[PDB]
Order: sequence, then structure tokens, then C-alpha cells
Amino acid sequence: PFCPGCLSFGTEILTVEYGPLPIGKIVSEEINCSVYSVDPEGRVYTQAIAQWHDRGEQEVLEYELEDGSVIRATSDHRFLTTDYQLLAIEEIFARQLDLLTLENIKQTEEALDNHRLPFPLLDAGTIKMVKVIGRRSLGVQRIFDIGLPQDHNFLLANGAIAAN
Repeated sequence: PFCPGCLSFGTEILTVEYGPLPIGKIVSEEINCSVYSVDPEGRVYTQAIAQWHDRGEQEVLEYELEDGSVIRATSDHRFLTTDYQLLAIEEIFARQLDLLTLENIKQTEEALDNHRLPFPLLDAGTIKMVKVIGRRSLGVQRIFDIGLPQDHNFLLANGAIAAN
């Protein structure tokens, strides 16, 4: 079936235990690990993955942000905006809204202080508000997703917060 919010194989999730890892690998090997997620209150916390989804193949597009980072996902994949809405990346692009991202993130395990979590996202690190400046199709590619016990969202290695 068509997956509204899926990511490319190579999309790196910032895992707590292992650092940046492609979602394709996490799903292919059903890797048990934790991700950094945001709760309804706006706090970042660690969450263990509950399910792994290989959704087959579908069009994947590369969205480029103002800071040069890229997001390779389905057009309806939601991301956290600066005004704290979870909107489709294509919508964020069409409306020229800003994605709420962290920048200068350590690309290793325990990128954030596990001891201090939960902690407010806007105070967890250097916040970088960026718009989507372009989109280009990558054609039909493999797509993935993961399931979480509480909130279905997680921090990507590039600082963006993917929200299914």
C-alpha cells in the first residue's frame, strides 16, 4: 500500500545507542535501539523502537532546506515546524513555513545528555529554523518507517524532526 510518511533507506536517524544509522538498516535488521522524540509538551525524550516497517517502493523526493541539509521522503511525510505543527513536507514547502531543527549535532551515540532528558526541545541544543528551498524527485525507491510506543516522531541525524 501507499505510505503517506515514509523515508528513504539511507535517511539517517540519530539513535541513542549507536548514533546516526540509516532507517533502512534499522528496519532490515529490526535493530532494537532508542531514538530522540518530542512529546506533546515540547520536551525531548528517548524512546525505544516498537516496530519496523519495510513499506516496499514508492516515489521518494529529495527536499533541500535553507541550511543545505536534505530530506529524502514521501511528499506527505510530516515534519515539526517552528510553530510546533506536524505538517507534510510538501505543505511546508508550498507554504514556506520553517522547519524546527537542531544544528551542530554531534554525530555519535548519546548525541544529547541522556541524564538530563526529558528536556525542552527549544533548549536542548542550537535551534535552526529553515525553510524548504527546493524539491526534486528521485523516482521510485525503497521506503521505510518505524513504530514507537508513545509519539510517532524522531530526530534525524541532520536535526529535523520526522513525524510520520
